[PDB]
Amino acid sequence: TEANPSNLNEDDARYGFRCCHLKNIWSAPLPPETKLAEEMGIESNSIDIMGLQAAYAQLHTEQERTYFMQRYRDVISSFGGSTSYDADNRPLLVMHTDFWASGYDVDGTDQSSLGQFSGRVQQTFKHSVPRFFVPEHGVMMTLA
Amino acid sequence: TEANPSNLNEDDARYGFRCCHLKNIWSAPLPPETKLAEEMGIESNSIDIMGLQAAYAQLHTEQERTYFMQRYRDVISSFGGSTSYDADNRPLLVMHTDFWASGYDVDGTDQSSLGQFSGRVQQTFKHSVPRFFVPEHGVMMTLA
Repeated sequence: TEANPSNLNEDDARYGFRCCHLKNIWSAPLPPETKLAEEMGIESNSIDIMGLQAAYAQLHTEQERTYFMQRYRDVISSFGGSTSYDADNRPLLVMHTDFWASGYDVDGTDQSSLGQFSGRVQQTFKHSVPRFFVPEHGVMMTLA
Repeated sequence: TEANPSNLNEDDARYGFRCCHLKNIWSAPLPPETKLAEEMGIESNSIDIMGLQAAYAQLHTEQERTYFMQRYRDVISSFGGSTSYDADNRPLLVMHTDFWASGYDVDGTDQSSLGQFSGRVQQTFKHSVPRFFVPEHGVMMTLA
């Protein structure tokens, strides 16, 4: 929530924010506040089995939310409904491309560099956005 | 309007005159003397709406001229007429070619140059003038 580009720090402002590593077991853990146990109160000597039933149901709603419905839009999708991008002010994703960056090695050829190599990665790529209709004034930003 | 090659300065005489950068917003501005307002006198308390009408018309001729008819030949074209190249003594353009100059990179291969590159631009090109009839003695100059 920085208010001005001037509230950003050296690195961020010049290179952009940092993003998440590709997903793996250690970089895609369940949200840190994930419940590991759900307590349910009980009268000194008895337990309301009907309440216990509700308790679970309630928990279920809580979990679903924590695990994958943390964003309003996703909760509404949960019900089988939908939301315009104006509903939560989300930028509209118009096109997403992804590709691997490969290249070649350069062979060292002098007395000491003979048998050495330097990797030069150089990948060509196309990123094409199909004719899009702009309903209101604004910006079309493309990032990498 | 230099009179003799000897009136030219070091750089010009050896390398040729300088030309305009490719056209862009900052290198193709409307001629510096472009009108930003056109005044029209008016009697102390009234304005001749008929004059105002003429005033605009007159302005229009002035603008058209400033914007794109600064050369005699272009004004005459404006009327849907034409002018020989002898009319304003303009050199006759016989052929105009244009192309991009690309090349390749040379890979550095020794201990310190390994992983370095040097751009060698080398472009082949054809410039062909179709059989032209020379009506009077003169010169056929080709420049780049």
